[PDB]
Amino acid sequence: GSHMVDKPKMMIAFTCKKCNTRSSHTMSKQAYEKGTVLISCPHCKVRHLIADHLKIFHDHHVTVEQLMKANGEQVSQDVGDLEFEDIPDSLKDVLGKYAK
Ligand SMILES: [Zn+2]
Repeated sequence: GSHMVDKPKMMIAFTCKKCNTRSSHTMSKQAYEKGTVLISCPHCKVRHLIADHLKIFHDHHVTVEQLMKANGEQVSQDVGDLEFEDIPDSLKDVLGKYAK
Protein backbone atom coordinates (compact mmCIF):
# COMPACT_ATOMS: atom_id res chain seq x y z
CA GLY A 1 0.00 0.00 0.00
CA SER A 2 1.29 3.42 -1.04
CA HIS A 3 0.25 6.86 -2.27
CA MET A 4 1.43 9.20 -5.02
CA VAL A 5 0.41 12.26 -7.05
CA ASP A 6 1.47 10.98 -10.47
CA LYS A 7 -1.63 9.11 -11.64
CA PRO A 8 -2.69 10.78 -14.91
CA LYS A 9 -5.33 9.55 -17.36
CA MET A 10 -5.59 8.82 -21.08
CA MET A 11 -8.37 8.33 -23.64
CA ILE A 12 -8.62 5.24 -25.84
CA ALA A 13 -11.23 4.43 -28.49
CA PHE A 14 -12.03 0.78 -29.14
CA THR A 15 -14.20 -0.66 -31.91
CA CYS A 16 -16.82 -3.01 -30.47
CA LYS A 17 -16.77 -6.03 -32.78
CA LYS A 18 -19.93 -7.17 -31.00
CA CYS A 19 -22.27 -4.45 -32.27
CA ASN A 20 -19.78 -2.83 -34.64
CA THR A 21 -20.06 0.23 -32.41
CA ARG A 22 -17.10 2.50 -31.66
CA SER A 23 -16.70 4.60 -28.51
CA SER A 24 -14.00 6.46 -26.58
CA HIS A 25 -13.20 5.97 -22.89
CA THR A 26 -10.79 7.74 -20.54
CA MET A 27 -9.15 5.92 -17.63
CA SER A 28 -6.15 6.27 -15.32
CA LYS A 29 -2.93 5.50 -17.19
CA GLN A 30 -1.48 3.90 -14.05
CA ALA A 31 -4.56 1.72 -13.57
CA TYR A 32 -4.57 0.74 -17.24
CA GLU A 33 -0.83 0.14 -17.61
CA LYS A 34 -0.55 -1.37 -14.13
CA GLY A 35 -3.99 -2.66 -13.19
CA THR A 36 -7.43 -3.71 -14.38
CA VAL A 37 -9.68 -1.47 -16.48
CA LEU A 38 -13.31 -1.95 -17.51
CA ILE A 39 -15.22 0.08 -20.10
CA SER A 40 -18.88 -0.04 -21.11
CA CYS A 41 -20.01 0.36 -24.72
CA PRO A 42 -22.86 2.87 -25.17
CA HIS A 43 -24.83 0.61 -27.51
CA CYS A 44 -24.86 -2.94 -26.13
CA LYS A 45 -24.79 -1.99 -22.45
CA VAL A 46 -21.88 -4.19 -21.39
CA ARG A 47 -18.42 -3.81 -19.85
CA HIS A 48 -15.35 -5.28 -21.56
CA LEU A 49 -11.78 -5.88 -20.40
CA ILE A 50 -9.04 -3.81 -22.03
CA ALA A 51 -6.01 -4.36 -19.80
CA ASP A 52 -6.07 -6.99 -17.05
CA HIS A 53 -3.06 -6.72 -14.74
CA LEU A 54 -4.65 -7.65 -11.41
CA LYS A 55 -6.08 -10.86 -12.87
CA ILE A 56 -9.39 -10.23 -11.10
CA PHE A 57 -11.65 -11.87 -13.68
CA HIS A 58 -8.92 -14.40 -14.48
CA ASP A 59 -10.12 -16.23 -11.37
CA HIS A 60 -13.42 -16.89 -13.14
CA HIS A 61 -14.99 -16.49 -9.70
CA VAL A 62 -15.73 -12.76 -9.51
CA THR A 63 -18.49 -10.65 -11.06
CA VAL A 64 -18.39 -7.03 -12.20
CA GLU A 65 -20.73 -6.24 -9.31
CA GLN A 66 -18.23 -7.60 -6.78
CA LEU A 67 -15.46 -5.37 -8.11
CA MET A 68 -17.68 -2.35 -7.47
CA LYS A 69 -18.63 -3.50 -3.97
CA ALA A 70 -14.91 -3.53 -3.17
CA ASN A 71 -14.38 0.05 -4.35
CA GLY A 72 -17.59 1.78 -3.32
CA GLU A 73 -19.23 2.81 -6.59
CA GLN A 74 -22.94 2.49 -5.79
CA VAL A 75 -24.18 3.70 -9.17
CA SER A 76 -23.67 1.52 -12.24
CA GLN A 77 -25.58 3.53 -14.85
CA ASP A 78 -23.41 6.58 -14.19
CA VAL A 79 -20.17 6.21 -16.15
CA GLY A 80 -20.16 2.46 -16.70
CA ASP A 81 -16.39 2.47 -16.33
CA LEU A 82 -14.10 1.53 -13.44
CA GLU A 83 -10.33 1.40 -12.91
CA PHE A 84 -8.32 -0.70 -10.46
CA GLU A 85 -4.63 -0.30 -9.59
CA ASP A 86 -4.54 -2.24 -6.32
CA ILE A 87 -7.22 -4.83 -5.58
CA PRO A 88 -8.27 -5.41 -1.95
CA ASP A 89 -7.40 -8.40 0.24
CA SER A 90 -10.94 -9.62 0.91
CA LEU A 91 -11.39 -10.39 -2.79
CA LYS A 92 -8.14 -12.24 -3.50
CA ASP A 93 -8.93 -14.23 -0.35
CA VAL A 94 -11.86 -15.95 -2.06
CA LEU A 95 -9.51 -16.72 -4.95
CA GLY A 96 -6.87 -18.17 -2.66
CA LYS A 97 -8.82 -20.32 -0.20
CA TYR A 98 -9.01 -23.69 -1.96
CA ALA A 99 -5.24 -23.82 -2.37
CA LYS A 100 -3.26 -23.69 0.88
ZN1 LIG B 1 -20.83 -2.57 -28.11
